[PDB]
Amino acid sequence: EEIIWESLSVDVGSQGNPGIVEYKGVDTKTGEVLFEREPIPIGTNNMGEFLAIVHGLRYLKERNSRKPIYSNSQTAIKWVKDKKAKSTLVRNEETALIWKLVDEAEEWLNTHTYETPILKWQTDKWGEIKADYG
DNA sequence: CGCGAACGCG
DNA sequence: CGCGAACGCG
Ligand SMILES: [Mg+2]
Repeated sequence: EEIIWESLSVDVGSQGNPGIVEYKGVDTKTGEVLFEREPIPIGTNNMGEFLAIVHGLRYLKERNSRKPIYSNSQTAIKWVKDKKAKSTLVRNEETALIWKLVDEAEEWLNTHTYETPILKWQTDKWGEIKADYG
């Protein structure tokens, strides 16, 4: 399998797991930051990766782009394809925001179609994903 | 740590 | 028994 350079790559910046979650989507070729989510006070890395892919799908759909999305998270890719985020994170006041976003992302997936291929970034083959926070 | 995948009680 | 409940990464 070869890299598709005309694509969007996403990744999460965590401060702990669970912990603060942010994410962004970048042009795989140029590194241009296409969208970002400001720090969510608490969530899991998996939840953040799920949100990042869905944000990417919504971004690409709005722009009518056929570019694929790369994620390094096999778990998040499965959740998006299942249209179900199987997170174990407790639902309380503290986690209310991350769960609101996850629930809304699920709702989006269950009420829309999309053409974007969702591909696994292979770090062992290709190095860091372009959206890595470093 | 959180994920998916791989014992004990009825 | 046997059906659920309870390691390997990144
Ligand atoms: Mg990540």
